[PDB]
Amino acid sequence: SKPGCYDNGKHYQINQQWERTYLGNALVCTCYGGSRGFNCESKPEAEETCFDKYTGNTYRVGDTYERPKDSMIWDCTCIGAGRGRISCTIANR
Amino acid sequence: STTEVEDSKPKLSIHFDNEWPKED
Repeated sequence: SKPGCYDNGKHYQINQQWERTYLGNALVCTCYGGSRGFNCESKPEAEETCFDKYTGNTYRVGDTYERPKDSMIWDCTCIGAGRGRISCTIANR
Repeated sequence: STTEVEDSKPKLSIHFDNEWPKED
């Protein structure tokens, strides 16, 4: 046993951080060495975008679109705020 | 006009834990 938190893939120094993806999101982990394991945290991307699973189309952070839903029509807007969220609002015309 | 906001992926924190591959 050698002092050095080893990740499920590569070994890094004590309290060292590294970029690793989980299922589909890139989270940077912070090893602790030992039974403390390592904690991952969502990393800040560069191509912030907003995807609409309602029409299967993609938009960029700071864009808007009009799509119907539930016998109605929602003017969903694409946001980001250093993250990447999708705000959906109603707008029956 | 009725706001809703279903968000997307507000941050993400895991806690992967695994022992060392040794002691056979």
